[PDB]
Amino acid sequence: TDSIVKASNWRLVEVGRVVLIKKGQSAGKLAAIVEIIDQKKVLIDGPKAGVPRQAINLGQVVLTPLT
Amino acid sequence: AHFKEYQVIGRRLPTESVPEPKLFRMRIFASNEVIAKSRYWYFLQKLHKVKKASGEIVSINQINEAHPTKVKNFGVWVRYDSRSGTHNMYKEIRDVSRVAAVETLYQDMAARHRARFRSIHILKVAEIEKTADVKRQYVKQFLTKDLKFPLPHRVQKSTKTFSYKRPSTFY
Amino acid sequence: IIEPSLKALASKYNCDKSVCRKCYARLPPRATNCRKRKCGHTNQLRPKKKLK
Amino acid sequence: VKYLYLRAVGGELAPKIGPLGLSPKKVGEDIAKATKEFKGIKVTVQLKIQNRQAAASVVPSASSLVITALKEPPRDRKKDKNVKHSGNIQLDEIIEIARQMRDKSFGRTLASVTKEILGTAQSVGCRVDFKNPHDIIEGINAGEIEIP
Amino acid sequence: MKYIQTEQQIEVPEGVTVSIKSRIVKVVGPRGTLTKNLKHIDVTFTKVNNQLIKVAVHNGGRKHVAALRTVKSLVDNMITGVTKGYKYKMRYVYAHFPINVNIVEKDGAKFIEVRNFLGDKKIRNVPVRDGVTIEFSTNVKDEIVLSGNSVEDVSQNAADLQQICRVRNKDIRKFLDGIYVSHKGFITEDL
Amino acid sequence: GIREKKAEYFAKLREYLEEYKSLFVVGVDNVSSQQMHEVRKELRGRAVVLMGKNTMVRRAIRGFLSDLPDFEKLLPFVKGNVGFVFTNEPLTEIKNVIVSNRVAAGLTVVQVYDNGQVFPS
RNA sequence: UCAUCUAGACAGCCGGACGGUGGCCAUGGAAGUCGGAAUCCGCUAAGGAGUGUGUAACAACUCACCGGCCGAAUGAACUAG
Ligand SMILES: [Zn+2]
Repeated sequence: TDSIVKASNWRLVEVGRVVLIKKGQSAGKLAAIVEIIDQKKVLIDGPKAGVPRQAINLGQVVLTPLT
Repeated sequence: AHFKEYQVIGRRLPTESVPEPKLFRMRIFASNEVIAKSRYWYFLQKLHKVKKASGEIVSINQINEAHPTKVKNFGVWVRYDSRSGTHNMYKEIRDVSRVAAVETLYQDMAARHRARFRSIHILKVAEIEKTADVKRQYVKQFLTKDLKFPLPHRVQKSTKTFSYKRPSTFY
Repeated sequence: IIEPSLKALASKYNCDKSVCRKCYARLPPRATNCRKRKCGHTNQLRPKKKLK
Repeated sequence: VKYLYLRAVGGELAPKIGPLGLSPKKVGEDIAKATKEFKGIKVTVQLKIQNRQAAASVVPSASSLVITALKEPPRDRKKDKNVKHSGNIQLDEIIEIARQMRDKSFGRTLASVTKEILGTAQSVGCRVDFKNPHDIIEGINAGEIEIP
Repeated sequence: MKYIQTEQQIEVPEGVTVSIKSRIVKVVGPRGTLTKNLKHIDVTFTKVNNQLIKVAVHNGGRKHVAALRTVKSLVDNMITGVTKGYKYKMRYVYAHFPINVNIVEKDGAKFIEVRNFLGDKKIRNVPVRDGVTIEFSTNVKDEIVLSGNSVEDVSQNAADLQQICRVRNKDIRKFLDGIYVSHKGFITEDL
Repeated sequence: GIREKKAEYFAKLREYLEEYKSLFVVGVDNVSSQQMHEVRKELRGRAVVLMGKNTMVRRAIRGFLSDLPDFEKLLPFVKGNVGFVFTNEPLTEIKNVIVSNRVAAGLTVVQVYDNGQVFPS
């Protein structure tokens, strides 16, 4: 037989990851993560939906499965 | 509070024996103009023989960040007073602007050394223009090629006091 | 007399230890701090007193 | 067949070594004194070769001994056991001669090096009228040919 | 300091198969099988190429990345224990009274009994954990061998047999009597 | 300081490669310093013996790779404890001396590089 | 605050750890290791006129130094939450 593990992948944060702004002034639009500041916050930009380029805490966005 | 950076330029009051004093300039992180001018006179009383009654302030101008959407690494040199003595520290912060970097610096010193705003002196803050001059591991960790990491254990705060299913912490 | 090798093997567990000066704990011979909480993990250690 | 080496002040334990070889202590001492004659006043390494009947004594060359001999020394009784600090003239030729005498025995690295080592051996001797021993050895290339 | 990614590797030989659902590890090899619950340690496993498995922790503290190398060593010990096995040799040490060790059966449970340790009338019985086989070795005087797959079970049984022979109310640097483990290794050592 | 000593090593090695066409790679195991010293003295006239950290040497050869390209072939052989003998004498005479001297209970010549050609010998 | 560091660092194994020279005084002896001073060369990749064990003195063993494996940060002293 062959070795079996449960992979348990989830939604890595990196550049090009599409996120949905959960709360704030945008509050429901899509953005793309441009760069990673630190463990808790990232620089995003949402230029089609009208989200200005900004640094934002990761607790205010939800990561989508889109990359 | 939420900090802003100002340049404050001042001088001594002109006398007949010496008109045109030398117009000293300093960069202050402060909440507003009043606190900025107070900190300016505080550091000039630490440096030169002048005080507010004997001098005047010729200009105060807010300096906002040149590229507020570039991610920088800043090295910050700081004096602080502990409970037994005075120490110098160098901390470096990866952040998007100078005022936010010194805000996280003030939070970091208050959290890790119980140092207050009255005890912290900001010697200087400067952007590190080149990588591999970064000397701290906690910021050198985020400079690697294709940095990616997951966020385990998602907790979603609820609006209702009762939930009708067992929640999941998948992200 | 036991045997020389067997005395060495028994003394490995009984005699080649260290003693904490504060709480008398029997410690590994290459240890630097005591493993006990009551002495505060002190580094005051001495060798266990041999015969002869 | 058997060689025994001892450092002996001249003019003279020895018995303990002699008993193994079954050789009279007095006979050995006389032979040694005979050899060390050159400078019994100073300690020196003596080689005794045993033929299973008798032991032949020779003085093996030693840098310290040769250097001490080179420094001119008034004979000392040693009853005084004084410090007897040794002060010496430059004796550049003597040291070069000593290096040549060593003849790179025991593989000294170079003829010049053998001399430099000989100079170092004069930790005890002043080895110069006005200089630290071998201080100028690096500075001056003179006498490199002489050592060879 | 919140190390955001630390990661260890375990090598899987040709004979074994490792099955990891949530944090329950099952290792199956030639000598048998072993299992381990690891739901207390909070890591993540990832099979790379059916002979390599990476174990990782993200955003971990100092204690947490210590536990990562600990759990790597535990699962690697399990793999090498089901491939090569584990063998502990212990020696009997006495001055005057010879230690007489046998195997008895109260209600079919394979007890190891120890008689005449320093001449006492008390009989010391240590139970035997399952999966551990005990052989009184020939051709070396006064030597007992405990073998098995689980290093935990074998070394714990050896330690129980060592601790059951402790001397009371005497200078133990002079009264060195006991049963002490002299060798730890594999059943198929130098394979 | 450390780098300065290191820089000198790089330079001398380059000079040695240029100076002698014949190169002998010698592996030393359990050879005493005294044993080594005697060998050096015997071969002082016709041979140069160089000992160095391998990591240091490999970088040097790569650094000097543009000139003397054939020396690149020596790099696979450099792995393991090694010493470099640079000699005017073409081959056997040097080899015979190295193996014979100081065998006690042991120098061995692992490979020979001469004129861009490698010989197992 | 000092140092080391992909020209290979710190742990762990393995190998060498040498000659002048038993350096000079002093001792019944003390040869790196009872002490007093000096503490320098050669060969070096590297090895102290010695870090300990060590013998009457030796001999012997180990060190701090350099090397193969390892490939990346680590050691000492100090400060304060
Ligand atoms: Zn204690």
